[PDB]
Amino acid sequence: GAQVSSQKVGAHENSSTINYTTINYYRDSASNAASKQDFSQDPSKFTEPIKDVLIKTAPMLN
Amino acid sequence: GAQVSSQKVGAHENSSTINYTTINYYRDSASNAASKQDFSQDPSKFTEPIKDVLIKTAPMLN
Amino acid sequence: AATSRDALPNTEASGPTHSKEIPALTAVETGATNPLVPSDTVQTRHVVQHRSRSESSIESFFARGACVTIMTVDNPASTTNKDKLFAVWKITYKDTVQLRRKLEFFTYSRFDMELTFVVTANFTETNNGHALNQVYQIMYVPPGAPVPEKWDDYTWQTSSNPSIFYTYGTAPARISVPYVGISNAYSHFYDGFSKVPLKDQSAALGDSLYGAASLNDFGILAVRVVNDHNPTKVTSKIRVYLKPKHIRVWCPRPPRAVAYYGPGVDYKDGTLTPLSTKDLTTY
Amino acid sequence: TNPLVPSDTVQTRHVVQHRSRSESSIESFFARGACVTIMTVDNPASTTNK
Amino acid sequence: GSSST
Amino acid sequence: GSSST
Amino acid sequence: EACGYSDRVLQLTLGNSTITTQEAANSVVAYGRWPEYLRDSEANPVDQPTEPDVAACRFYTLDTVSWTKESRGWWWKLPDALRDMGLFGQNMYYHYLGRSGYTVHVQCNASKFHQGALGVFAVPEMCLAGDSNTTTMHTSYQNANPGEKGGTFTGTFTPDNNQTSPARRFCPVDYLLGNGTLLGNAFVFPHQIINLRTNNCATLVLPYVNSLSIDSMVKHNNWGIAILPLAPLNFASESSPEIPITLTIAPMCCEFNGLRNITLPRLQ
Amino acid sequence: EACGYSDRVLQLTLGNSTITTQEAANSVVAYGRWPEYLRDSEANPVDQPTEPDVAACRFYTLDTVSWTKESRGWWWKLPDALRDMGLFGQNMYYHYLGRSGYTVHVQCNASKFHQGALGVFAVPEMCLAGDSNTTTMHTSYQNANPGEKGGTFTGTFTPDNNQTSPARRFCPVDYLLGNGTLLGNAFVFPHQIINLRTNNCATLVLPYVNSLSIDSMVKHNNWGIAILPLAPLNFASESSPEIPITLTIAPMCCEFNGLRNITLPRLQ
Amino acid sequence: EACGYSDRVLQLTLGNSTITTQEAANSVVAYGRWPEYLRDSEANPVDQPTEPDVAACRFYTLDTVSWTKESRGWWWKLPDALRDMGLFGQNMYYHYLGRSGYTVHVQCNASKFHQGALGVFAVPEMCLAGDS
Amino acid sequence: IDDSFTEGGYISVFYQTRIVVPLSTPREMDILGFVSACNDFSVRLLRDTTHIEQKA
Ligand SMILES: CCOC(=O)c1ccc(OCCCCC2CCN(c3ccc(C)nn3)CC2)cc1
Ligand SMILES: *C(=O)CCCCCCCCCCCCC
Ligand SMILES: *C(=O)CCCCCCCCCCCCC
Repeated sequence: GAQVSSQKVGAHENSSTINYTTINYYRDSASNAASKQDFSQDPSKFTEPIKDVLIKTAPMLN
Repeated sequence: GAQVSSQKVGAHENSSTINYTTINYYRDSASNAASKQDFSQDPSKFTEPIKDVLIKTAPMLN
Repeated sequence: AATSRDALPNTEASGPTHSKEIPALTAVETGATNPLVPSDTVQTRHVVQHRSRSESSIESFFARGACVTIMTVDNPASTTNKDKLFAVWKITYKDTVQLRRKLEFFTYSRFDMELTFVVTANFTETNNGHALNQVYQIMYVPPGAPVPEKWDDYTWQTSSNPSIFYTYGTAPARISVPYVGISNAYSHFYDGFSKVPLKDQSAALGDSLYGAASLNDFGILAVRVVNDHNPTKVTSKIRVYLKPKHIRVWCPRPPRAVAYYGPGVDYKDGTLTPLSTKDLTTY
Repeated sequence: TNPLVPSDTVQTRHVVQHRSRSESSIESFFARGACVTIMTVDNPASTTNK
Repeated sequence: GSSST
Repeated sequence: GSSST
Repeated sequence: EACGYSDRVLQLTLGNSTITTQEAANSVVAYGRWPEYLRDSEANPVDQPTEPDVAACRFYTLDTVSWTKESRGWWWKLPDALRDMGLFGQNMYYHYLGRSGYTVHVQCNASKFHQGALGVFAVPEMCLAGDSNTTTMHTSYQNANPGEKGGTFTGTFTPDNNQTSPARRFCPVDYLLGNGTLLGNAFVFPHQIINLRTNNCATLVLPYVNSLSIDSMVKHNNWGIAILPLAPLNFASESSPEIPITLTIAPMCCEFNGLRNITLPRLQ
Repeated sequence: EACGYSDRVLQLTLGNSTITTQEAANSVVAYGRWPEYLRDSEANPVDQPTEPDVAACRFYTLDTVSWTKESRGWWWKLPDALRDMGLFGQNMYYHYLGRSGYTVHVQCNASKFHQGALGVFAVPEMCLAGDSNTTTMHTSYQNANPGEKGGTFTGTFTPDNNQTSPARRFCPVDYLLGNGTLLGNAFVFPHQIINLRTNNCATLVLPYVNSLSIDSMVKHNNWGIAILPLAPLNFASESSPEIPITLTIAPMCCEFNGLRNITLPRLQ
Repeated sequence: EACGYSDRVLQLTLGNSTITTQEAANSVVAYGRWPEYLRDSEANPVDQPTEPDVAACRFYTLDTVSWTKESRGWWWKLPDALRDMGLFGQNMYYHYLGRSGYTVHVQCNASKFHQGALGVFAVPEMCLAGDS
Repeated sequence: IDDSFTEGGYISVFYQTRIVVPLSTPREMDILGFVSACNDFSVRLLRDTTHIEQKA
């Protein structure tokens, strides 16, 4: 049941992907650590909530 | 001898089944943890212990 | 498919322009923010971007244990006229300001909770006696259950309530809690009441606090020293650290700009002027 | 006991149920350490009469 | 080896 | 066994 | 469109009501979510819902307010503003539970020689601050719920000192959005600006937002409408100009559960 | 059914309401027509109808009346009897037009030692006769529409002689069905009989009947419920026996057109 | 049944005894388990058992009690109530060990003008409280 | 627990018509009431009860 994932390697030694291993010891998900394998979304629902889609090169009002 | 099972995942991270691993270290079953992989049964032996099977839409007495 | 730790967009090279396309002009009345990048208004070179928004992800922003309360308990001599002090704390993130402000960037949230307990003790009197190592009981009392009245009454049996027995001097205690809300998300703000004042009914009867939902939401932590009274009195404090893990948040809000005044959005006279003097034409 | 559900006596909508009886299983109900006794022992001076 | 479930 | 990622 | 169509000219029709506008600045759909009915997968009360459709999901016009150089701002809460509005209100008070989305249309016309800009904000859970420095969370239900009439913002926090007969009302200071946060950041909330040189109106389509799929509309307001002058009204040279602001709101996709006898609230 | 089912035992469920009966005498569907919504082919107002469904199509129980040896009979008009009944009444008064069918359930239990038979009649257009021998067609709207309370029949026509302040009300003589026709023939109308040795109740399902597809429910009643003792109440040897009659009615397939402000009638 | 059968009318026959009833409210099988003999897989004493069959598995009628407005309730224990009942009792007292299931039939008729409701309960291990 | 935020409502019983007896019959009688849960019922967050205790 081991989970193996990639580390995003910052400062490299003078020493190819580096991995780390994770095993969950408990039945309840709440006991689990934070994965940090998170997603990003587009800001549109906040930055552009207008009914008619905007084209930046075009006049906002027309 | 490792046992691997699914966690019923409640609150999800912004991050597919999640598993956990179990290994028994002792010869005696009494030493084992609680699996919590339990079953449910129908309440009938308590709620409906009557010899003649009841149909809820029909008159209980006839 | 965009990961938090993915690099941001590259800057593309941009040349001169003499066009009917007008990116710089817009109308904020619409409610939208103009999605411009430097190449829209200036000549740019090609840059291969390596920066990432990994540390500003909602997990990462909250992935730290914050102090939410300090509990005081003690273990006095048997002969004293004052009762042995056990502590009772109603669980909340609102007794301290720092984590509260970070959570209040959002209207609603869902998360699993990690609680870490740091326990310290000291001698109270300029005495010379001593005490043996203390064990602490941290009992969670959910709304409904019997709250302890005495450091040693029957409630501390904990047949059904979760309890931690902490040995002084060992690594700080830690547990996890699931999302336990009776709603689909925790409400950081509740613009309402828990009661409807009915015409027919007494004014006093339909009254409730503004913004307050369940009069007891999550119960309390009750803490005590399990050791019997020593001749030398020892006082102990339990600091509680809360970390929201596996967190999700909804509906962004402006941060608190004036000092907090209680559990609600109320502000106190005299704390309302956050901004400093700076002149319009002064760098 | 009459095995009725709301749709037998009132007009109902379709609800997709997500609740579970996981925490009221016999294991789960008892899966907690309860205090059953308190024992007292001591270690006195050699010289005491008790 | 691994008894899965 | 090993769930890789 | 080459055949004449424009972002400034709109027609909205709900039930037996139609709104036209020739000077709009597009319209906002809050958080990009159009109103919807409660899905079976997210459902919670098991009884057959009441869905009034055209009888309630139509445009109700609330009392017109007046914008002047002294005006600090105005606020309304939803569903509260609509509690006495025809069959929407009736359905609201006969059921324990209800949910609803809204189309909010703010109306303010003036002339090519006037100036001023109104910020129109839709706030989820708009908890406002009270008038007391001795007790907290103590605003009475009556004061918290002005109905159609709404409430106003103030430029100055002035604490209720009557400890024996407390006023028990809000004291919403405008630059602090009446809740302790700075107004310049209120733009993270769904909004539009009525800038008189650009547009006569603001139109906001609001989804039902809550931490629950359905709730008590009588105990709880889901949205707050806050209208504040970002730039003060001005005209030609007149020391005391005035122009009206009319608010028209339509419930959308509203459904109700838990039918019983009508709730008769103590509103005074 | 060999597995127990019977014509005497019924369960009716509409909205959040259920009626049970263990002593029924089957049930009547008037003119063999079950209630239906207005079809597009027969439609006339073009606006989207309001259809309240479970909020109005449910069982409303009107005030219980009392049957005695002096009782000549009782009458009700529909929709009038239901005008103050919850959301049905509200929808009725907010719209110019409305149509509706009904399930009528008359309730009267007694004991194996009582006797008596109630004739329960559903009359389309039950125009009743007035109290005047000097003027005709002159019963006031207030008197013609008793609401929930209903009206009663009399064994004797007694003319209003007050020519200066006329009573302007009905004077419905029982053997003439209050309209000039003989009661023994009222059985050509949809009906049931509550004969106390046989049944505790009567159940009539009524279609919308009219010469129009939809009409003004406030100006016009479509059905009249008339309950008369065909055989007088009797018990053991008691000179003055009494047993209650309870009336429960449900609107069915009701729809409303022409929404505007609420009608506030002069009912006194 | 269309050919007359009903939940109210029953006939029970055990050994040389038959009970009839025309006003029953069905019958209860406790915990859904009908009585059975001890299986070899669950057996424990190794000696050949005595099984009296019809000589003991028959209907014994105990003394009739009287229900009045003062009546608070009645209780019995099994096998104790049957200890002096014919060959069941004899077999019970000659052997160290014994097991048995039971059909309990409580009888109480009155008239269409009487009222009252008796709760009849079968309790496993009915330990009662003492007077001290 | 009793809490207005999670209040469940009101159960009430009424006479629709009335109880009718003949002569020689008791004019007063009892009804008994029972409660149980439907199959969609669940409970969570195990806690200690206030319905039993041990002073000393
Ligand atoms: C009133 C404002 O604050 C909140 O809305 C709010 C919302 C969520 C927050 O989470 C609290 C949830 C509490 C759940 C409790 C359940 C279990 N807990 C335990 C369990 C065992 C032990 C030994 N100690 N504590 C402690 C936490 C805290 C506050
Ligand atoms: C999947 O996990 C199969 C391989 C397991 C490798 C050894 C795991 C190390 C010990 C974990 C013990 C279980 C934790 C309760
Ligand atoms: C099945 O278990 C085969 C794989 C074993 C993996 C390593 C186990 C971790 C160490 C357990 C030691 C034994 C406990 C007494």
